Amino acid sequence: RLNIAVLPTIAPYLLPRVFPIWKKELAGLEIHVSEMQTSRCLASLLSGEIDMAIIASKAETEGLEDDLLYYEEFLGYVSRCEPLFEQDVIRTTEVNPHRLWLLGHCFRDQLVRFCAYSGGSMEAFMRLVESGQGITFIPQLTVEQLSPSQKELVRPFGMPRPVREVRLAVRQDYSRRKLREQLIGLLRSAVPSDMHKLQTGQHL
Amino acid sequence: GRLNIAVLPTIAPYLLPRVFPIWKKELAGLEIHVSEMQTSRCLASLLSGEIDMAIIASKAETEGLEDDLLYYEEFLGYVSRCEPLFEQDVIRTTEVNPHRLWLLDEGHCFRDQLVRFCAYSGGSMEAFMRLVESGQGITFIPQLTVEQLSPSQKELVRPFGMPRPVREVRLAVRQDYSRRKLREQLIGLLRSAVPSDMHKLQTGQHL
Repeated sequence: RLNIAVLPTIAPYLLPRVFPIWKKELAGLEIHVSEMQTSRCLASLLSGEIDMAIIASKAETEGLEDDLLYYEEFLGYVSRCEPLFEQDVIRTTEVNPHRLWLLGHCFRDQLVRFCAYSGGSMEAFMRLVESGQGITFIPQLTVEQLSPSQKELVRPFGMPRPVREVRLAVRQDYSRRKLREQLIGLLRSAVPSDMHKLQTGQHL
Repeated sequence: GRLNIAVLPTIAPYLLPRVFPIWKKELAGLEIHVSEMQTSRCLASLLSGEIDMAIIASKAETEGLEDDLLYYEEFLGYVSRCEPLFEQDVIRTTEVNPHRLWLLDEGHCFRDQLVRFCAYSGGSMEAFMRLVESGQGITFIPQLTVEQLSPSQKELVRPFGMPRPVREVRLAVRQDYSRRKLREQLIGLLRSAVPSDMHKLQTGQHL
């Protein structure tokens, strides 16, 4: 049995894709997902309670390697009552500070960088925008798991458009290493190929 | 004024979007901060003094906490196309198998009310709803959610068999507090933010 870990910002979008692959390509191994924050993921890889983690960054912590899986682009999610609804692309510096939502843990880190509700959860903000009040950002992978009436309510970023990088982070002192290779290959296989090679116009 | 309301993850995404537009108007000039938090942490923060009120899922239960009733919220099945329950128009409480079910582990009033009334731990609400949409498993969900669902999501809900289970949203604060004038404003207001049908326990409703 192995135990993979995942961040709330990736889990609900990746997992629905990956689970079937775990049944076919591996064959019955007691795998289970465990949702956890980016900071606790790392600490738990070190502590030994967890064996593997799909995280949003590199580790940069002794005793942890981290191999890259794929790239996932941030996109604007702009509510109906905004002046941005008219534009077809998010100008990085034409937004309003008194209506954006964000989560400390990898989502604000990349977005607040250039930019009354803390401890949030993706869906809540995503719904506020659907309601017609505010803006929030979203991982590209998610936009296609939206109803058609939902999808019209997204807008791409303007080049150079910001992007995060999902990666699988593990501890150097790992026993079954054979697997780390297997799992890495499957996870990259879980998402389409089109967002695996950094194209022109992506600068973190 | 600098009230701090708390909400559970199972209420925040459904109730909050309702209140905020209403909260801009009636409570004019108040620097509020809403914060998603567990029910146990809610109470633990009610006592410490960092937050004044919590929209919670049960009675307050524990000396020093009052709780006024807000509303009642019914659970519904959320069943994937590849489940055998899709065939029924209602979930018989005891015709489901625990090999394709998901839930918010063993804590908080999604599990608190359901395992009592019944691999993926440390769960997250949204993850379960989308996973079922993919075609793998079942999870149950508070009625309020269904009101924000498109036609394709809505097609794959199946209610509970009567008596249908229901949880109880309430507003909880510690007595030692000045602005009761406001707190009340809040109880009636939150009640006003939601549809009318969820104020009176209807017929075929339990807990």
